[PDB]
Amino acid sequence: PQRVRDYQPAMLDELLASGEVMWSGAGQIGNGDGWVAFHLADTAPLTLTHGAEIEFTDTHRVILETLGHGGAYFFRQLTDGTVEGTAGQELKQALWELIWAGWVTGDTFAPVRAVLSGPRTDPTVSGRWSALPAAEPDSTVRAHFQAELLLGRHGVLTKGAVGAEGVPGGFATLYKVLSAFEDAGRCQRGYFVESLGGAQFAVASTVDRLRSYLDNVDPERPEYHAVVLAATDPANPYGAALGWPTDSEAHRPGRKAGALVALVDGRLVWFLERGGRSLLSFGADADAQRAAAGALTDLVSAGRIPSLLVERINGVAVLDPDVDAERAVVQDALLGAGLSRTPRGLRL
Amino acid sequence: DPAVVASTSAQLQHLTPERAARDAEGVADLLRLLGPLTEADIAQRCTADNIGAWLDGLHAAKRALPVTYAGQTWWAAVEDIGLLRDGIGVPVPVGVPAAFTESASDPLGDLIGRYARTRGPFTTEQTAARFGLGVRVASDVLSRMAVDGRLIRGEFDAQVLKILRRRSLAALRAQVEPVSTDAYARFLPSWQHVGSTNTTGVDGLATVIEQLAGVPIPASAVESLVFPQRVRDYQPAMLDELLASGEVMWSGAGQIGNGDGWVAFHLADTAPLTLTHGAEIEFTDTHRVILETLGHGGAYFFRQLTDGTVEGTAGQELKQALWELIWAGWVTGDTFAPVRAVLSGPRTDPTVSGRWSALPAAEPDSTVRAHFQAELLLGRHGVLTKGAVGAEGVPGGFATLYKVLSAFEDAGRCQRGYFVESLGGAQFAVASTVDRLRSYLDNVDPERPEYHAVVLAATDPANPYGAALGWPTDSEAHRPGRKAGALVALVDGRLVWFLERGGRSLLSFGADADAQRAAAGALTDLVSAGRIPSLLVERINGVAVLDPDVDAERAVVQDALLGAGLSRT
Repeated sequence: PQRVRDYQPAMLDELLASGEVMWSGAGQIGNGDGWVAFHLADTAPLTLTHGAEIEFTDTHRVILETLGHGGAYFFRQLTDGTVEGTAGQELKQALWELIWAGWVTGDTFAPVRAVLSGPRTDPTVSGRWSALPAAEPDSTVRAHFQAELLLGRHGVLTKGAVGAEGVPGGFATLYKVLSAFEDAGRCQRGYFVESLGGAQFAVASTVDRLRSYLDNVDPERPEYHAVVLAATDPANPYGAALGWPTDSEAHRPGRKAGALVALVDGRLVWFLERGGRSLLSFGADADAQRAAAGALTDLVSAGRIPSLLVERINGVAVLDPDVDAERAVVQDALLGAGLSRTPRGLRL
Repeated sequence: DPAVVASTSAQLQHLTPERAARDAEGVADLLRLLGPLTEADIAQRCTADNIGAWLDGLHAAKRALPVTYAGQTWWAAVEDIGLLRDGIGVPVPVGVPAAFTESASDPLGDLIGRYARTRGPFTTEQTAARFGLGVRVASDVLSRMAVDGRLIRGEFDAQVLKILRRRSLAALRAQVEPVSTDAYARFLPSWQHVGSTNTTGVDGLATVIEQLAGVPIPASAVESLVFPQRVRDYQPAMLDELLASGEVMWSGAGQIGNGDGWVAFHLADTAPLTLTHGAEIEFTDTHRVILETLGHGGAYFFRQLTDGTVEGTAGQELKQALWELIWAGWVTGDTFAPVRAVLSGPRTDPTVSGRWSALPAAEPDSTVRAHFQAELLLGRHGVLTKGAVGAEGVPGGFATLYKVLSAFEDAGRCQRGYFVESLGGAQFAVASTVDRLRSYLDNVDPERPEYHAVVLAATDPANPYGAALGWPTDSEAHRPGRKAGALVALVDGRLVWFLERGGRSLLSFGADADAQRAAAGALTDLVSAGRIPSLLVERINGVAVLDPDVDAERAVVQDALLGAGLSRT
């Protein structure tokens, strides 16, 4: 909903059913949270990964061997004469374990919208469940497509982003294949971003676009554009290419699920951790926190994120008389943006 | 009082021309409600002549089963046969998943209780005679459950006792039976369009404001709790369309704090009547200035009031000098953007945006004002009562109002009957609505409640409590009232909860079983739609237990907050 100015969830299921995209989740988190990976249907076998390995009990084999030589099925037609009473709960728990490993795929995004809704016909398993096309075996073609895709996703492909991204053979194999590109000419092969200090292949056209945004040599007041981002969506250079600012010698943030990095004017001022309850101001500067706070407030008020009423910092969490300067600016910022103060120390 | 006993017992027993099973499935309900019955007894309850076919078809469909426990054969519903099996009766051999449980708390006693729930006066030996094991067992259960109030020694049926006591009352006086208090509190909301889907659009809101003319509502409650519930699809532009069109005209009356205030919408056709008088505060010079230029004028923007400078403390002192006049009730904005801003608090300049018009002169107190007020009051409440006149401001008190209402009754525009049970005894209303009031009447059946929760702001006129009914108990320190920003949640006529503010205490007041689930659900629906200005919080909940440990009274309250979700606890 951030990069598609108007997004009503019924806009997504319109694609999934049409047959142009494939969801194929491929990683499980806790309970009721996963790693989904939207592929395109034209070239699905390329961007897909090999199926994970699991225990493979017998009921799993029952779910397969029927989806295998067939197109797709409903939940009920997976097996015969089993009701939701006793065999259902074992069949379902066998299913949602088979999908997070990545062997079956819903024909729409309706179930996962529910498995997040928390335990409260059943909505958890509704649409048609299809066996998933086997990922293309690693070859030269897979390599070229992955390299071109990465170049399309990131602006300037670095040694960093290939690290956070999961590609076989490490950055060493890409540099071998991208050199073949640079020879043919589809890539610039210029030192574009300085601190990366490597070989950023990028593309001929992107550099012309990248050369803008270059800070003007004369002094000027900053623009203060605040853009809040989920800590693990590819439009987040930190943790992948730029690396984190080295602060809080022991306590370190990362690309954890559910965390928020709120970077304004490129530099990251804050970091939320696990939905509130931790704020990680990194070398704050006054009136920049104002912009990030405005960002967070418009976000919570638009409803994209569950409200944050729980706040702490590194160790100075709430009303410490030992109050520091760096903890002060955070407070003066959050109160000014209108965020509530001292509703309670805890929450059940 | 013997005569009315036969009639009610007839109605209880589903043994009248009305209330007679007229279909095949219709009897099964009658059978599970009245308990097992002999077929010949079913025949006189049904409207058909041949009842054997219905029963045997039901049995083949396994909806009701034959029974032969006593000499006479009877027909119990399959839901009771699994329980009746604990008695002398024998269950069916064929597998029936309805008989998953065989023994209840006490099966042989409970069937006696349901038996008495339908009958009136009865004798102990008669209970066992129709269906009973031993006479000693009969006198046991009677002295049993005496603490539970079941089977009180009414004449020889505790819930029936109250019904007959009521109905036997108002037999000497030629009056129909009064309506229950809970029924009235179920009636007053829908009598003002709350939850109704008829009312919508601009016409709907011009209908609502009609009957809510005189009352003052907190500015934060308006258009968040009181209007968006009546008008099914409320958009804050609509109320701006009325106000600008010259059709209604808000006029504040007293402020509660820095932000919120009382704002009381008048209809424009008859404003001079439902207008109160000025607040009679002390007047400095700048106030005389504002009231001068607005004196002979129709409206003026903020700037034109004090030609000169309006910026800085020279003019900013005039802003605060004006927003003092408005809350007093002398000037009103030609729209509802200012008051929409005042409640928003600080971060041109809003809060003086629209035109500011002097207010039409309040009608000098007279008979025609008394007449109009006595007319209007009957529109807001179903049945005017000596109570409601109290909580509402009336410049003559109930004493002088009651007099002109007598002229109304003698003219024939209102019936002086005794309509609601608990209340004073000289309440009355218009004739047409009494019919509507006669619905919602609790039928004399052991029926399970509907659990249709509803949530109102405490100052909302739809809240009967404190107006006519009166607060049910102040047995301890914490007292509830009609303070601003307080919510009153009520599943049926009786209220279960109360909130003092979005984060303040909560009153478990009723402590009823399983009703708190629906009430918490309704609170959740409001919070989700965004109606409540905040998300709900409760720290001082209960008696101010604060939930450090579990108490016996609160037991279900927490588990209910888990039921809705306790988005904050």
